[PDB]
Amino acid sequence: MEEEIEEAYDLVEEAEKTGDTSLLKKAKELLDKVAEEATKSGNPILLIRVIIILIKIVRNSGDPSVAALARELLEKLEEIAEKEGNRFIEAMGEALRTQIERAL
Amino acid sequence: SMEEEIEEAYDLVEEAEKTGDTSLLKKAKELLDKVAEEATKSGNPILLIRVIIILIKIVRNSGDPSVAALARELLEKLEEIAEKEGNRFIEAMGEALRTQIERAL
Ligand SMILES: c1ccc2[nH]ccc2c1
Repeated sequence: MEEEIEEAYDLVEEAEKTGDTSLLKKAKELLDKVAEEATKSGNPILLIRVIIILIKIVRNSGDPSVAALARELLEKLEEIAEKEGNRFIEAMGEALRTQIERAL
Repeated sequence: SMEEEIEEAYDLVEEAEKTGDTSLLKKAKELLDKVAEEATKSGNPILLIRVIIILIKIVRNSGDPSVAALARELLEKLEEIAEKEGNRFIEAMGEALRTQIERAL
């Protein structure tokens, strides 16, 4: 899913530079598919990548529903980190939680 | 080697904060000095991130300026890796950790 996540990041940047919201629509379709695979495989690193792009979207638009989705995925990430006993992923999750709130 | 030492450093900071024994913070910073140098040579961004996370924890519990100075030096090294690799996700994780450093008292 490396190709899709990098393309999604690219489209988020192009959408903000051009104002073409159809590109943000496409980016979000890519992000949904990556999120679905991350959640189905319990992959915290993929989730972190999705969350990072969602935060970018929230900075650019202030969309509360995108913020809500990012918070949803952060809870899922913290669940995986606690399940696996990885305190560092847990701390990253908390550092990203701060970034969501400051982006609103 | 490095991962074990990192886990021990994190453990010692938790033990220091649990007991109030600041000599364990000292030992953790010693371990982190050694690992920070190893992880910089490995080029492994995860290991750098783990070390920075523990340094942030120590700054909050002690305020030690030299600990914060090391965290900033490693955040610079982490950003160089991100640039070299074209990895915007490492860049974003570095920025998120830098916000935490800049908000310590
Ligand atoms: C991001 C942050 C911390 C981490 N610890 C192990 C993997 C990993 C990824």
